[PDB]
Amino acid sequence: LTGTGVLTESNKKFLPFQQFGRDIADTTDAVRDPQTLEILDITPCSFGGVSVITPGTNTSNQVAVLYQDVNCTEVRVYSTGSNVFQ
Amino acid sequence: IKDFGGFNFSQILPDPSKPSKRSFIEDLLFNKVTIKQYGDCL
Ligand SMILES: *[C@@H]1O[C@H](CO)[C@@H](O[C@@H]2O[C@H](CO)[C@@H](O)[C@H](O)[C@H]2NC(C)=O)[C@H](O)[C@H]1NC(C)=O
Ligand SMILES: *[C@@H]1O[C@H](CO)[C@@H](O)[C@H](O)[C@H]1NC(C)=O
Ligand SMILES: *[C@@H]1O[C@H](CO)[C@@H](O)[C@H](O)[C@H]1NC(C)=O
Ligand SMILES: *[C@@H]1O[C@H](CO)[C@@H](O)[C@H](O)[C@H]1NC(C)=O
Repeated sequence: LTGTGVLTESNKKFLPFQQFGRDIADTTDAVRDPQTLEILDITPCSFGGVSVITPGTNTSNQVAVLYQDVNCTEVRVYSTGSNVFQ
Repeated sequence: IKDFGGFNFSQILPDPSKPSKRSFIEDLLFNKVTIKQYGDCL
């Protein structure tokens, strides 16, 4: 089973005949490590909508970036700096 | 001054001891209807 995401040490009641879980969308949620048997969840990678606020191109080509519904921690010139607002 | 001829609007006017703009009736209305970051479901 191939995938992309973060693996997190969790605690789920896996009966000794199962291997992986399933989200309501029929997508893997937690897997038991084939060797160090531990039921660890599989959370999708940190995603976030990105909107670009801009005045009219004619006026200027300086823009701001809104990362939607993300704390100002997870988030090149518009990635950090001393001009960040939550 | 609330000299409104006896009419009492205190239940529909803003309550200063409420969420900063909401009257009592608006509070009732907002309590009768039902940023997630990435670390709240991790
Ligand atoms: C307008 O109505 C409110 C309540 O509808 C009155 O506030 C009440 O005042 C009495 C005192 O007589 C208190 O015992 C109640 O606890 C109060 N209730 C609330 C919700 O505050 C208010 O006094 C009325 N205004 C006037 C001018 O009579
Ligand atoms: C091999 O996997 C088993 C799990 O059945 C584990 O107990 C053991 O320590 C593993 N050994 C090595 C060398 O990885
Ligand atoms: C750029 O175009 C907009 C209309 O889309 C106009 O309102 C604005 O004044 C223009 N700016 C300049 C500097 O011409
Ligand atoms: C962002 O994370 C910090 C961690 O110290 C927290 O204090 C802050 O409240 C968070 N922001 C929001 C909008 O939850």
